[PDB]
This record gives sequence, C-alpha cells and structure tokens, in this order.
Amino acid sequence: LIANQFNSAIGKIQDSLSSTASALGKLQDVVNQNAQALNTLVKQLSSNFGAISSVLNDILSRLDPPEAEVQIDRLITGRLQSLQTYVTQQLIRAAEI
Amino acid sequence: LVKNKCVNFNFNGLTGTGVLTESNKKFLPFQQFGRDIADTTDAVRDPQ
Ligand SMILES: *[C@@H]1O[C@H](CO)[C@@H](O[C@@H]2O[C@H](CO)[C@@H](O[C@@H]3O[C@H](CO[C@H]4O[C@H](CO)[C@@H](O)[C@H](O)[C@@H]4O)[C@@H](O)[C@H](O)[C@@H]3O)[C@H](O)[C@H]2NC(C)=O)[C@H](O)[C@H]1NC(C)=O
Ligand SMILES: *[C@@H]1O[C@H](CO)[C@@H](O[C@@H]2O[C@H](CO)[C@@H](O)[C@H](O)[C@H]2NC(C)=O)[C@H](O)[C@H]1NC(C)=O
Repeated sequence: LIANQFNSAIGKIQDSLSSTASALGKLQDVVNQNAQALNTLVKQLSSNFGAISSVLNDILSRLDPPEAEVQIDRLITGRLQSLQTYVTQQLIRAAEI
Repeated sequence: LVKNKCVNFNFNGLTGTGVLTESNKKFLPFQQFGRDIADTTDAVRDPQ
C-alpha cells in the first residue's frame, strides 16, 4: 500500500509540473529581474543628461577640443551614476540570492 | 568599402568603428539606418 501511494504521488508531481507552468515563479522572477536591470542599464546610454547629443562621436566630430569637455563631462557624470546605481542594486540582489 | 574587416567608417557624417558585412535586412526605401535597443546604428545604406 505504501509503495502504491508513493508511486501515485510521484506521478501526480510529474503531471502537475507538466501542466502548470507557473510552478517555477521563484526562478523565473530572478531571471526577469536580472534581464530588466541590464535592459535599463543599456537604455541609459540613449540619454543626453544635458549634453547636446547622447552619442559621443557626434560630440567629438562636431565641436572643438576646448569645448568638448563640457558635453563630455555631462555624459560621464550621468553614465557614472547610472553604473553605480546598477552595481549597488546588483550587490543587494546578490546578497539575497 | 572593404568588407569583413575592422574599419573606421564615415557615412554622411555618421562615423564609427566596426566590421561591415553584407546584410539580409530587407528594409524598404527612404529608410537608411537600423537601430538596436541602445539606439546606435546596426545596419546602414551605402550612399553610392
Ligand atoms: C487507508 O487508505 C487507503 C487509501 O488511501 C486504503 O487503500 C485502499 O483500500 C481499498 C481496498 O484495498 C481500495 O480503495 C477502493 O477500493 C475499491 C474496491 O477495491 C477494488 O478495486 C481496487 C481498484 O481496482 C483494487 O485495488 C482492489 O483490490 C479491489 O479489486 C475501488 O473501487 C476504489 O476505486 C478504491 O480504490 C484501494 O485498493 C486501496 N488503495 C490503494 C492505493 O491500495 C486503505 O484500505 C486504508 N486503510 C484502512 C485500514 O482502511
Ligand atoms: C556617383 O554616385 C552615383 C550614384 O547613383 C553612381 O552612379 C551609379 O550608382 C549606382 C547605384 O547608386 C551604381 O550602379 C553605380 O555606382 C553607378 N552606376 C554605374 C553604371 O556605374 C556613380 O557611379 C558615382 N560616381 C562614380 C565615379 O562612380
């Protein structure tokens, strides 16, 4: 009797995992959170942060050396704070994991 | 244009460095560029 109950329980586990996909929300949430963090990190590159243009070769090709540093400084500060925000949140999430 | 080698390319002021390869992106006329998520050119149309 115990052997039969155990076998039936294993079969029901197999059927439950086959049917219901949401069972692995705990793992899927981690994957989604990491992908979302990287998506935002990448999307930050398309932001001016106040400079004339969010692409660095246009600033380098358009403006003179004595003037480029203002725009480049704005971009560097913006991207640096973005990268620090990403790293800090990754450190916290890694502590949880 | 030399293909399949790292080059510094300049198409109508659009500059960059990369490997230029023949492409299967079937984009319709009056379109020139392509774009990725980060809004940096991924495919481009030869002016000549
Ligand atoms: C503790 O609980 C167990 C289940 O949780 C009980 O085991 C079940 O006990 C009876 C007889 O052993 C059966 O339960 C029903 O039985 C009727 C008639 O039995 C006939 O058909 C079954 C199925 O083909 C067959 O195995 C039997 O030998 C008979 O030919 C069935 O029509 C019902 O569908 C239902 O199965 C089960 O056979 C049995 N279950 C298991 C998994 O073996 C157990 O009796 C309980 N303990 C006490 C002390 O009552
Ligand atoms: C100057 O550019 C024109 C662009 O039309 C060239 O003329 C033709 O362009 C088509 C596609 O743009 C290509 O078939 C060839 O590049 C040109 N046709 C032929 C039959 O050669 C033109 O050739 C360019 N100038 C030079 C000196 O090549």
